[PDB]
Amino acid sequence: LMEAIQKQEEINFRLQDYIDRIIVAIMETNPSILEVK
Amino acid sequence: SRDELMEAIQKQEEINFRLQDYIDRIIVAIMETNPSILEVK
Amino acid sequence: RDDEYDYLFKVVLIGDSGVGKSNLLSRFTRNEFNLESKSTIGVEFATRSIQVDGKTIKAQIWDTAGLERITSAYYRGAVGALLVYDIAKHLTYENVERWLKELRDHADSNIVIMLVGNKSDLRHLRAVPTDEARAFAEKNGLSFIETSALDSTNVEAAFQTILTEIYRIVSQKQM
Amino acid sequence: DDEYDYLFKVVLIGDSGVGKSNLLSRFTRNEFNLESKSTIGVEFATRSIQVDGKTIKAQIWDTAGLERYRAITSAYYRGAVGALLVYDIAKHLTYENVERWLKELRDHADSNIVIMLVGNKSDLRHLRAVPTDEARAFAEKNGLSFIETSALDSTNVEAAFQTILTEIYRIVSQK
Amino acid sequence: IVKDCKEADLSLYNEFRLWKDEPTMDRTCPFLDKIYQEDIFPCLTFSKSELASAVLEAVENNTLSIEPVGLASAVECGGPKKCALTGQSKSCKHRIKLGDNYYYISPFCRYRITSVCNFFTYIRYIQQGLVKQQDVDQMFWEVMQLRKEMSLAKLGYFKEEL
Amino acid sequence: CKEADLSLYNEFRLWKDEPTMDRTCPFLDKIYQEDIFPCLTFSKSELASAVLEAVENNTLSIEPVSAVECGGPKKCALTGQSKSCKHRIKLGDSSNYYYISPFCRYRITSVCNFFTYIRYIQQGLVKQQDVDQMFWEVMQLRKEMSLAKLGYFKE
Ligand SMILES: Nc1nc2c(ncn2[C@@H]2O[C@H](COP(=O)(O)OP(=O)(O)NP(=O)(O)O)[C@@H](O)[C@H]2O)c(=O)[nH]1
Ligand SMILES: Nc1nc2c(ncn2[C@@H]2O[C@H](COP(=O)(O)OP(=O)(O)NP(=O)(O)O)[C@@H](O)[C@H]2O)c(=O)[nH]1
Ligand SMILES: [Mg+2]
Ligand SMILES: [Mg+2]
Repeated sequence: LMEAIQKQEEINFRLQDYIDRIIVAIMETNPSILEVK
Repeated sequence: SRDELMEAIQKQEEINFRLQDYIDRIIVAIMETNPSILEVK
Repeated sequence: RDDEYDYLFKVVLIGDSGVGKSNLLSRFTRNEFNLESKSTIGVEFATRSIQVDGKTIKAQIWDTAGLERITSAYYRGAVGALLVYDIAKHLTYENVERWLKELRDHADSNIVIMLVGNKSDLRHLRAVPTDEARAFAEKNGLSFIETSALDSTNVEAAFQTILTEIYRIVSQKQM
Repeated sequence: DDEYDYLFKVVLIGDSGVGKSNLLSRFTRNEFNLESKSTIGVEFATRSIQVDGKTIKAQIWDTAGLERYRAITSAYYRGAVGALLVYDIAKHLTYENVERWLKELRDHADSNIVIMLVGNKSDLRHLRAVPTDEARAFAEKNGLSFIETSALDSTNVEAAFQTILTEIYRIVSQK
Repeated sequence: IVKDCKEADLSLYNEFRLWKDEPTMDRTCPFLDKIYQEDIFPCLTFSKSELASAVLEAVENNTLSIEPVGLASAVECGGPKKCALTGQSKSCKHRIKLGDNYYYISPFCRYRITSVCNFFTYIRYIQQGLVKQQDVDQMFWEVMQLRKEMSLAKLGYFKEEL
Repeated sequence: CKEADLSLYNEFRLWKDEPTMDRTCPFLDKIYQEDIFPCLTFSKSELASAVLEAVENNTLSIEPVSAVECGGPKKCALTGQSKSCKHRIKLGDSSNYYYISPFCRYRITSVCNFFTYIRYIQQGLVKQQDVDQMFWEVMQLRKEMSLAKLGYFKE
């Protein structure tokens, strides 16, 4: 049960390192993607 | 350790959930316009 | 009715997590405030056009998570920055010094910096007397303003100001 | 040089953990990772090959093996002229699901899409759950090419792509 | 060992959820009367009785404001060593404003007053709500926390930032 | 609970630092003598010694499912027993399926599992596992063989 929190915190580490890398690239070419409005 | 076992995984799984839904949505957009982004190289 | 623009200015929001950056953004762009809003994931920007000296200025307001540790890309091309703290959390103000370092490191010089100034709506909770900050603002070469995204006070004014000051600086270098 | 005569988009599909991501890494950059974690988002890497004197640029798309459904299958399969349907020789369930993937293809991807069945992790010979005969048999009756690969020891990874690519070449060549 | 738990007093909850469905700032409703007598009034009981009920008016109108004062003339207004509400002499790091003159205030007094102000702020957030993604249950337990705080200040248990 | 035998722990920790598949090194000798050899001991010794070679060489393979020694669904090739055999063994290039009892299957896969993990380390290839984690995996691998050695198996 306590081993579950160690692995899902490791998932955040993996998910976020992904979002960062992808965001960097998106800006390096077509940042229009990142518009909200 | 007590009832604090279920509150750490409850909020952190919900965060992962939103993180993933974000990743899907932008990936779709990325594919809809400039998919060159998703190359490894 | 125009849809076309004379100038395109990129302005970035920075500051400790929870000072209200995202709401400053939403309030300015779509006049919406969310009391229960969650932490901002990834990077976004929204746009709005305004009139300054007869010319239409298209503002590109970028937002991201205040907790930081992709910064280079974020500040790039930014001609303006809103450095935000929580009037009611002295700690987010203490960190204003830390944010200026990241600013004067990864962002272009000549960048207009405005100090905000947020959650002015909580009157009984104020930890940062206006003067202590306003002084800090003038001595470090920052404009300064106090806003509440919650009650709408000065949010519009804050953007209108930093935008015209960016207009003024770019028109004059053009002269 | 960087020119190519044909550009073929080939997608990797199959149950999570059958080794799609490593088939990709082995073929495109001749690298294998024993410890690799699950694939987030969507990627593709390219490699050019010679087929009938003409230069063929292969665009190998890879994605999270966990599917049956969300949100972006339409785009992933779009323009795919080839598909590597992968299972784990040592986990029978992944072979069991092969039919479901053929369904997935028969729904969201173009017909005439060349499909090859792999066939992977052949290096574990004591763990084999899927006798080759049965797989080869299933493939032929269902109009599929078939091969067994190991991304770990490199066996047939090369041959596998070379095959699906030249067979895609011929169909594009005839018309 | 003993564990800390929570369960709603059905009386308070039903009294509340009824109020939630038709919110009012009216002092005389069932919801606020209880809360006024049990929490608000006791919190704002001070030596200078003229000024005390005066602060209450400021709080109800959200015209009250509190600034810190990094270190004119009157017995009122207080000073760094003397509180305006209670006559005690202690270092006052905060200053109160009823409306656009400054009155000096002790840290104990501040906690009592802000504790009340937070209640009014959430009560007001709900009327003009502005409260969307929080179910009524969570809202209720928010109100209890607000009450716990006032109830603690009521009895002389407060918090100081240092 | 579990606690590392320092004697074994040091031996392994050194071996990991300069990995060898040599049957004669201290690390492997001990395990061969104590685990592998006894695990791969069968009644019909001719096929048995062939199996040992296939495992070391990774040419042996095990699949689920008119020759005499091959055995059949009711008879095991390695041990002379009559039991229902749901798996068949194939040695390198040989093309012959020998039926194997569920008891035998456990003993062989236990050994094949030890070797395939060791091989992963020698060409490692294991980058994310602490030295301690790696050690206890070897202990686990040895524990299995130690049970299979004695006739305690899983199906
Ligand atoms: N009282 C009050 N609360 C405010 C104000 N502006 C924002 N908040 C609240 O402050 C909290 C944080 O707001 P948010 O805009 O999400 O902060 P943030 O700067 O976006 N955080 P992050 O940088 O991590 O995205 C929210 O609960 C929001 O409603 C304001 O002017 N007054
Ligand atoms: N023995 C062996 N292991 C392999 C082989 N290919 C992959 N693996 C292992 O099994 C796992 C497969 O990982 P991966 O290639 O990411 O599979 P996947 O298809 O990408 N899964 P996902 O779709 O979820 O990303 C990895 O731990 C890898 O080390 C192979 O040919 N042989
Ligand atoms: Mg934000
Ligand atoms: Mg993958």
